Amino acid sequence: QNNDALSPAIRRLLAEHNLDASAIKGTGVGGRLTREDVEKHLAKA
Repeated sequence: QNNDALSPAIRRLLAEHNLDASAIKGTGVGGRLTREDVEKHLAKA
């Protein structure tokens, strides 16, 4: 029913910047994490 909030690309990206999706908010289909949320989280970090 509810797909995984973490995506393959987002995971690699997150691990790259030592970030965690937990700190990032997902605005995808159902509230999942998106490249926009990851890149945005770093823009302020």
